[PDB]
Amino acid sequence: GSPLPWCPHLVAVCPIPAAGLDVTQPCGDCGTIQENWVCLSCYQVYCGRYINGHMLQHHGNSGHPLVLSYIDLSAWCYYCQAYVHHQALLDVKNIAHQNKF
Ligand SMILES: O=C(O)CCc1nc2ccccc2nc1OCc1ccccn1
Ligand SMILES: [Zn+2]
Ligand SMILES: [Zn+2]
Ligand SMILES: [Zn+2]
Repeated sequence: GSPLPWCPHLVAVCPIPAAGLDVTQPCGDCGTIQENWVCLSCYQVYCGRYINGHMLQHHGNSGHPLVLSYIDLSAWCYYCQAYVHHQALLDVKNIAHQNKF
């Protein structure tokens, strides 16, 4: 198995844009449609580590901790190096779910 039930970076999760989420939004750097994530601090979208690693780059240059997968709606913390699930993430996950499915 399960994600962590809490992490010390949940405090950095910011309010969801009224625009909502677009789970088909491409990577802001390379334009790939594959394995994208959305940053739960600034809501920029960048690709996963198995494509071009742009979300990892975003974490490195911003320090933003938590990102949500447009594949499976899991949330990853780059500081804790673990998946995290908590009530503080349910609204953003559900918005993504509604857009995706
Ligand atoms: O891709 C990112 O930038 C962050 C998420 C993530 N981090 C990793 C770090 C080291 C090894 C494998 C990883 N695999 C990762 O995500 C895999 C994945 C892909 C799709 C849905 C859920 N999880
Ligand atoms: Zn990319
Ligand atoms: Zn960010
Ligand atoms: Zn964390």
